[PDB]
Amino acid sequence: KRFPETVLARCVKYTEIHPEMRHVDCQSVWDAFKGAFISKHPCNITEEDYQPLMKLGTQTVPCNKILLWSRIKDLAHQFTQVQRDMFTLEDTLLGYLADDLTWCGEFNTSKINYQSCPDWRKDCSNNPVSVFWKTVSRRFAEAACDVVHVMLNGSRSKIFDKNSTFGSVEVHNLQPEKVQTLEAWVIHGGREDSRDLCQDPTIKELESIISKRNIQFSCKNIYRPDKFL
Amino acid sequence: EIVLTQSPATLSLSPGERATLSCRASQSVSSYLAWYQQKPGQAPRLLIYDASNRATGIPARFSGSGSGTDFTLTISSLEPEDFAVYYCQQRSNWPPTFGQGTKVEIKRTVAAPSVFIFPPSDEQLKSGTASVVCLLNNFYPREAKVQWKVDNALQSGNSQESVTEQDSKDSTYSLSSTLTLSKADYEKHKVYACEVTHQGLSSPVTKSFNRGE
Amino acid sequence: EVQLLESGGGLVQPGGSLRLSCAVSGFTFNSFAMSWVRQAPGKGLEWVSAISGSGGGTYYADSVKGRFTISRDNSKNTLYLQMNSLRAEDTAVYFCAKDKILWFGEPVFDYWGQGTLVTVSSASTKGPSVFTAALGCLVKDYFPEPVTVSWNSGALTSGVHTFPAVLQSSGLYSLSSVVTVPSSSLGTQTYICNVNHKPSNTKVDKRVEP
Repeated sequence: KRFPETVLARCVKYTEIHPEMRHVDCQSVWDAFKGAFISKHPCNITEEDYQPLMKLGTQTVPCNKILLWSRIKDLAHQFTQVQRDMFTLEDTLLGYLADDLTWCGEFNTSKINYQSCPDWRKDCSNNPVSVFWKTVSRRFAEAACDVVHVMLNGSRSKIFDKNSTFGSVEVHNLQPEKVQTLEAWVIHGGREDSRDLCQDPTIKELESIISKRNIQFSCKNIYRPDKFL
Repeated sequence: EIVLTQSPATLSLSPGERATLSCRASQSVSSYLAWYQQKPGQAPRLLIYDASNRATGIPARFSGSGSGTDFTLTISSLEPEDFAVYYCQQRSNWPPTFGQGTKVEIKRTVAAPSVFIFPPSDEQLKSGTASVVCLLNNFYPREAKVQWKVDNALQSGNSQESVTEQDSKDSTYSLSSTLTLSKADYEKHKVYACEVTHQGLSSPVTKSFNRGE
Repeated sequence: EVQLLESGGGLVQPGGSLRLSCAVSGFTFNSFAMSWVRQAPGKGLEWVSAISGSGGGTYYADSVKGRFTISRDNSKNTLYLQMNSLRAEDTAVYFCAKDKILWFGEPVFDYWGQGTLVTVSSASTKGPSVFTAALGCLVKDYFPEPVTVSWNSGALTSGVHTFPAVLQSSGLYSLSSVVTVPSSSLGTQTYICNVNHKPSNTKVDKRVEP
């Protein structure tokens, strides 16, 4: 709600924070974001619907300082705001641009829907928002290189969930030509005060998955996340 | 690969001056440059890391500056214990790389060597060979010349020198020189002599013995 | 007290193999990446390989790819470097080093081991012979390096000078160790030099009498 001016204000703020992405027309960015989903049925959104926005949003970024995450948004952002040379998805133009927002159009109108928008599990899965996030996560993972770090909530009872966004799209789109190692950090939110959580079956599953792709798997516990920062 | 060029190869500065050591990068390594100190025989000691941060247990007279492709280490007030080779290291990308290093000598006033001569031991002669040793103790500067003489005659290509690394507590050097002969040749000459020329000597000093006497 | 201590030593024939070890203490070993970093005698520092805290991530210098294998036992707090098909160019002091950074990636090293000399040569091991005032010992004709010379099992340190060895034309090293004492003490103190050439298990004490 107040979505268009919010996208424009976020884009303009990001222009100022980064004089590298100053080379950006934010009305152009909003035009492409809009042309992605408006006047379409909100269950037929493909990924090429968003590709003009992806082209306007592709961004020079140190590929060896990417921090993925799955179900820990807050501590990952806390981290990337102290280790100021590492970046999450939400530190990009588009991630910063769409974070925590909701949007959807309607077939046969130029009207943005502020009434209701499709839920991903009760209605359909190819809605504007989830497809946007699928798309940007794919591209973000495709940019990564060298040693890629992913942070995981080690009190989530599936420390690595396959049907996660990280598990679904991000693990299978890290390129073995550029990435040598994926190293997980298992955050201890009081769970298993003493046990070694990298020995969890889901971490072993992720180890097998990323090793079928010719990429090394490392892992490391973080027992007390406070003094870690 | 990223090449680190440390620009002064050597340095001799007196205690109390500040040392300015340079490190240039072939491409940009941003701030990812650290400094290590290596004393003779020891492993590197981390001094500075990521351009300006000095590691725990490091004096404040060690300071690091620079970025992109230009970096400097500063030793603000030298001490004789600061004698070492200093290396810069980048961690911008794989592989990590080091510079060729800058060795920094600590200066001091001229000290003349103490000259000693050692005849071959009974036990070595007993075996078949003869070594004569000449020891030059605790001098500065490092430039000394040792000439071996046997019964008037200068010798050539039958000796070897070796220099200690600079003392970290009084900034001196010592030299050892071995003259090596067959025993058959050692026993058919009389006077064995070692002639030392150094800047702290007004005239060359000669230490000698006479075989069998 | 952070401690890193490398094991063994090393004279290998060209084309041979050997395994370098390093035992650590005083830090959470598996919280950190480790690296082996070599130094040829009289030359600079060249990084050999890196391994992650879990041991799953590894990086190698192009010089050692296909020949060296970095490895790690976290239950034993030990880092290994396996070296196969060793070349003459691989002769160097090999250094253990710990990552300062809290994760895998391009490293900076806050702690180092003491180093182990690896010598790649066709020569065979030979043990040495051993032979104000100055006195000392002539440690003659040994291979390979290194040698260790203390005085009076460690009590005499001040005024001691152990010079770098020289490589004689025969292919054997020789060095000398000296110590200056007062001229008057030559009838009062016992001066014994203790030489150990570990590659040959040669412990020799010689008592230098005037």
